[PDB]
This record gives sequence, C-alpha cells and structure tokens, in this order.
Amino acid sequence: SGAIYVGNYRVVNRHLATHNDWANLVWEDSSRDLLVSSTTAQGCDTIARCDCQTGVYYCSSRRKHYPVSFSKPSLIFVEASEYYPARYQSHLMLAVGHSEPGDCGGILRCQHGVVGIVSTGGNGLVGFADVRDLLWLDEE
Ligand SMILES: CNS(=O)(=O)c1ccccc1Cl
Ligand SMILES: [Zn+2]
Repeated sequence: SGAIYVGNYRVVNRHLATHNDWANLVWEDSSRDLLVSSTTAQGCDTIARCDCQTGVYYCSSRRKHYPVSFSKPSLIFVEASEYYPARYQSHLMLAVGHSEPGDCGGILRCQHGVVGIVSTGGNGLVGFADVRDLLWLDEE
C-alpha cells in the first residue's frame, strides 16, 4: 500500500484504488496501473521532473528503503501477479530489488522528488509506475 499526495491529488495503484477513489476520480489508466483521485487536504509530496535513473524506494516487505538504478519508463511485459494477469504495462521502470504484491504504493524518489510508485515485482526485479510525465499533478 501507499500513495503520493501532491496538491489536492492522491496517486495510487489502480488495482488498490478504493470506492472513494473511484467516486472522486480525476484520471485512471489500467495500462499504467495508476489512478488519481481528489483530496480535501493538501499533500506533502513534490513530483520529480527529470530523467534520473538513480534513486531510493521503500520496500514495505523489508521495512527498508533501498538505493536502486532503474530503467527509463518503457512498455514492458509483466508476468502474472496475485492482482493482474500476464500483460504489457506502459510507463514502467525496472530495477534489481525485492518487491512482493503488498509493496505496491511504495515511493521511488530521486534528488528532484517523487519519481513513481512500486507496481510490479517477482524474479528479483521491482517495477515502478512513473509519474514524472504527469505535469498536471503540479497545478489545479
Ligand atoms: C510502455 N509505455 S511507454 O513507452 O513508457 C510510453 C508510452 C506512451 C507515451 C510515452 C511513453 Cl514513455
Ligand atoms: Zn530526478
């Protein structure tokens, strides 16, 4: 679990979105495993605007933050998980590291702020859904 709180926006994994998220929907994309809903309170997070390939992510299943190198956002084949079939996921970044299903929502950050959230794992990789292209998160 986990979300990004930027302005009056909540960014979650689409597969973990609540009824309240869907009832307050701003934007969702299944191919990216992202959903954004409206908030009443303003949030503490800053979105990275950058092409960093190094940063740090939170892994709830280790209670640890790990420094990683990660690929640039790409269209990647993902094997079946408890929450999705085998399918192609867009805007996905991969690193070498530990990720189980409950680790989804964990933040990946770089020197510029929040890069994305854990979305995939298995086979010694963790995949992160990028949010750095979502410029509209920073306004309105
Ligand atoms: C797998 N998706 S993707 O290649 O990251 C991508 C798709 C559409 C627009 C921009 C990008 Cl980066
Ligand atoms: Zn950066």
